[PDB]
Amino acid sequence: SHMKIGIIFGGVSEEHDISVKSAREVATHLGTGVFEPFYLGITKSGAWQLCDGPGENWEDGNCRPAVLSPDRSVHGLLVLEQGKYETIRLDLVLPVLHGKLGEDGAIQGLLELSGIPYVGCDIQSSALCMDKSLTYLVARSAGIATPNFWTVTADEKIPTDQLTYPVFVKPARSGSSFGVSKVAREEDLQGAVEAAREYDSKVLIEEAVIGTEIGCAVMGNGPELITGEVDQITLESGSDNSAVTVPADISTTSRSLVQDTAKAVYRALGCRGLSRVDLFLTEDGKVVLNEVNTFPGMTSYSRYPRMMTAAGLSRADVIDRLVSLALAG
Amino acid sequence: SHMKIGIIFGGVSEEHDISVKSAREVATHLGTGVFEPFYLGITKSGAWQLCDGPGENWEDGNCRPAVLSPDRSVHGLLVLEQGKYETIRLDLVLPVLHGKLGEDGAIQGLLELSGIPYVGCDIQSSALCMDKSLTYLVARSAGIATPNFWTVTADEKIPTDQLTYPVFVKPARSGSSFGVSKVAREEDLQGAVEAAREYDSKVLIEEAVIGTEIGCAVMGNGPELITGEVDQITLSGSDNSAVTVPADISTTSRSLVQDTAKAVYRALGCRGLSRVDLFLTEDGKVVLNEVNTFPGMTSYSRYPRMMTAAGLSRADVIDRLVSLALA
Ligand SMILES: Nc1ncnc2c1ncn2[C@@H]1O[C@H](COP(=O)(O)OP(=O)(O)OP(=O)(O)O)[C@@H](O)[C@H]1O
Ligand SMILES: Nc1ncnc2c1ncn2[C@@H]1O[C@H](COP(=O)(O)OP(=O)(O)OP(=O)(O)O)[C@@H](O)[C@H]1O
Ligand SMILES: [Mg+2]
Ligand SMILES: [Mg+2]
Ligand SMILES: [Mg+2]
Ligand SMILES: [Mg+2]
Repeated sequence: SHMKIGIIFGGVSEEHDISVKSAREVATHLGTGVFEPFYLGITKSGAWQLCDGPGENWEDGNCRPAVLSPDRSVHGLLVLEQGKYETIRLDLVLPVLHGKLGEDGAIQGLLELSGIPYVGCDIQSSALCMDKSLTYLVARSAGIATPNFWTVTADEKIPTDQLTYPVFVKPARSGSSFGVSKVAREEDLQGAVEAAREYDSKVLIEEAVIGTEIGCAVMGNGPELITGEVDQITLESGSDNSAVTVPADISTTSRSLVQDTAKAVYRALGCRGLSRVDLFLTEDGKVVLNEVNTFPGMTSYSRYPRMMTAAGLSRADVIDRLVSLALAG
Repeated sequence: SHMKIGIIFGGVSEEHDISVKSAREVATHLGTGVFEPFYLGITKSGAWQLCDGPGENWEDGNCRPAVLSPDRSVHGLLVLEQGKYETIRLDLVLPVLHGKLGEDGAIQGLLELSGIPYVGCDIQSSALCMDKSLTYLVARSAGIATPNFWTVTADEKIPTDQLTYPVFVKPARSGSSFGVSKVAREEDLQGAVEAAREYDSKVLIEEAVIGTEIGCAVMGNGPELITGEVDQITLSGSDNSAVTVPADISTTSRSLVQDTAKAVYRALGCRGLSRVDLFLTEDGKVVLNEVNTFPGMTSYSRYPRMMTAAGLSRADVIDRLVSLALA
């Protein structure tokens, strides 16, 4: 038998396009005798189709309508062709989705309704990590540092009185740097909030961290975790598209700290399967949390892969391991 | 035209039976002129069926298999009969599910995908309220009092040294009192925890709060919220308990109960509705119990009782929740 694996991609998200790239990379790294892939692509209009494989513009490729069903008796997909339907039972879903509705908890809700095993984090962990201000809330409770931040929903005024520049303004729930601006003067503040609301009605205001931006790639369920090599940001497209150095030029102590911290958060946040912890390392040598990326970019240029690979885990290894982790109980 | 409102009930949850009762109540109260309902029962085994309506063993009568589709082009149901299928567009979904898969973000997950509007709390607040320990995390930040709690997952050893008795052991994510115990002695502790793991691998341990058990029903989107009369558990879970409405408390205790309940709903980003359970210590202070995101709606339920006391008919409550979904 092969394992029929469901590979979802695309999605009604600002990161749709990256998603396609990540799914395209996945597809080239599932070896021959093991998987029988089903490429479920969600269009930017939220339409579901089963296609020949991710890439562009696969919508214009051979495409059958179909959906992941929430019915357990199906434990898979319905294929919808002109009034007639078929059912394909999957063994496992791999949700290669970034951003809104993908790392939100949205698809992890439909999945849990399916009872089908899946890769990556929970509804909970996904919710906690997409709202950066809940992540900070959790990280603090585990004794982990975080920016100093304020939160502003549609109904609240911005607390300018209280602010010390420079400042980072961001949607509370976005990624790949959509909506993020760096304000330095009061007057440039309202516009920044505005831009950020194009992406979330709830807006985050952060007091700027000084330090090097470090990134750690985590894998595992529960307590048993491994990390990749620690990366470092060197020298509008978000971090994942940034020039990095691997491994980061930092103390061996610094490195373990960075890693232990990443795992400590991953654990506190209840993460599962994988995540990419983003961190700050100040000159005093102390560590601050940025973000927890629960289903990080997996593109040929993405950070997490680069990080696992440098630690001796091939892309096919990572997928192998994520797969077994998803079926782990 | 009537309003196509899909009414989902049942669910693969310990609270299945209570959801069917809640659906049966709602069903009596959507009057003849406005709604054209669609009763989507999810069986105890997780099968999805369109039936004649909630209650008894609905699973016995006339159910056609169908699912709510995550596909935005459909904006409703697909009906699966004989290898053939039809699509029914929905204006709105009312998810009358309680507990696991119904208050924990799973159903809203499918919903959020589908683009259809829906009654009640979103994925993020549903999750934050399902896990009682997360609820406390949030509440404390909002400057609201909670119990002294500890948490234990299968890997971790319960911290016997820290604890003080009495103490309460409970699934971190459950309701209707499934798996809740009041442990007396260290000896009886391990048994409870196993009791509660019948329901959730992460277990929650609380130091016992002392005071009147006070309930508050909330309604609204954003900051513009209203409340029912405050209820009090006259001294098989909470919802089924002997209660008194309104609670026999000071006018100021009352203003503070509502104010507190509303502030928590705000802080947790609740929407549509929620029932907030509280503790009123003899000192006049208030400590959080639980936020129930889509509480019992049965004839004997607390939320309904609280709202009709404030002059909102069960029909009035359905009507409001709906517009609130479409706002
Ligand atoms: N508080 C802060 N202090 C210093 N720099 C910040 C702060 N917040 C954001 N930044 C900077 O701007 C970027 C903001 O992206 P952040 O990770 O916060 O949100 P994001 O949308 O998840 O972006 P990404 O997914 O690409 O990491 C960071 O990479 C960092 O360069
Ligand atoms: N820390 C505590 N101190 C005192 N009593 C508690 C404590 N925790 C729980 N209880 C009591 O035991 C029951 C626990 O129910 P709790 O709200 O904790 O979980 P639940 O399963 O959601 O119950 P329900 O949804 O029916 O309210 C409550 O009725 C309350 O009386
Ligand atoms: Mg991100
Ligand atoms: Mg980042
Ligand atoms: Mg409950
Ligand atoms: Mg309660």
